[PDB]
Amino acid sequence: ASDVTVNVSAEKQVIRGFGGMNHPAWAGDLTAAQRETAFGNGQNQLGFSILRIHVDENRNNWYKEVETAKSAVKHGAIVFASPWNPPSDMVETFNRNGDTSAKRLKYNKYAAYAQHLNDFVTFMKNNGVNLYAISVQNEPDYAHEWTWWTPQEILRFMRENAGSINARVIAPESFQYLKNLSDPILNDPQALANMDILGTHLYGTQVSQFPYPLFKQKGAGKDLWMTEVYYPNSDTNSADRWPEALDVSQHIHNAMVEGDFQAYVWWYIRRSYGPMKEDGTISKRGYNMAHFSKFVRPGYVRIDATKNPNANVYVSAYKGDNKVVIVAINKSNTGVNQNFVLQNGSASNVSRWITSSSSNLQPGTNLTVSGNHFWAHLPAQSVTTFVVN
Ligand SMILES: O=C(O)[C@H]1O[C@H](O)[C@H](O)[C@@H](O)[C@@H]1O
Ligand SMILES: N[C@H](Cc1c[nH]c[nH+]1)C(=O)O
Repeated sequence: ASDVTVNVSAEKQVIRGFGGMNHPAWAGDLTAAQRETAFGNGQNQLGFSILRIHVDENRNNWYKEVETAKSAVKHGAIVFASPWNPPSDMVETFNRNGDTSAKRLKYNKYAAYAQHLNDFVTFMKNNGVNLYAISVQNEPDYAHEWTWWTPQEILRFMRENAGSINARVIAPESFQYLKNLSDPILNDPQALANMDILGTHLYGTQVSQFPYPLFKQKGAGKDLWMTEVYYPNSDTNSADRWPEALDVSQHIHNAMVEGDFQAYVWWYIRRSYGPMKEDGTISKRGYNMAHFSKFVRPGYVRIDATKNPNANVYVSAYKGDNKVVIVAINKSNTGVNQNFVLQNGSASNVSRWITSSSSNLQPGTNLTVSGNHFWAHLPAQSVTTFVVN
């Protein structure tokens, strides 16, 4: 096999959190019990530390977001918001390559759109939810069923109107991390100054497209968030399939390590293909997320670790709060013995949780670190989260 070397001193991105979407209008609100399951970090709870909500088109609907958002804040979660459409009175039809049903924001309602976003921020404040951030537009480059924005229109808004929104601003939320939508923001000093978080989705995105050299070059002091996805699919009642659900944790691993993302946010929280089943229990996909969310808390910084030490073995590591967390995924049908070497860190005890066939985030045997390393076995088709004290 191999060593896995974990360098406690080689710091990467600061983690903001993991979570999912709540959408009362389309999916139905979480119940009081489901809120606890979603945002508490006790036994059989997801420990989600981010909640995404939508900015409704009609401002009389806004009240519907309050209850679940207050519950998230109550649990320590940050809340952010994404809009699908501006209010109808701000929307026009136009000719987007032959298509004439296509909708966009009216060139004279940009200021009015910003004010609508600001008013939503103020509304949530008054109901006791300090929004961490707000998005310009969800998926402006795949808006068949909502509102299109071109790179240049996005640019104009970012230069001109984003500065007026009294919160952190997320842009542009491309459906597939298409760099063309985000490149103009990065190359423009004024629009860049009004961007606080570069947000993206990863639908159809290949792992070779996860990295972003231009962001590394220009995005100093800016966050990078993965604001929506489901993976590997939305097949009905798929959320317990094993070993398929193990793809979720592999996906998060890739976003963390290849994409350097600071937030990872699933689509609908409760859903037959989601982290939480319609009966209110955590699915195998949910336990794959929990292997991060419950242990990599906000403020933790990713650290360097041998990322692929064996065929089908994937490792990422994080530190925070006198702990080092290691997430080790085995996608093979062979159990592997792994030696974990800790550089620049003293440690004694290691606890662990395993998800595998017939076990959900279930405690394994404690291990001892002696001479800066410890051996541990990674079962076939499993994800283990180690916590090093
Ligand atoms: O992880 C496990 O269960 C076991 O496998 C490792 O290979 C290690 O050598 C053992 O000491 C440990 O108890
Ligand atoms: N508490 C810090 C790291 C941290 C954890 N959570 C936020 N910050 C430390 O290790 O001293």
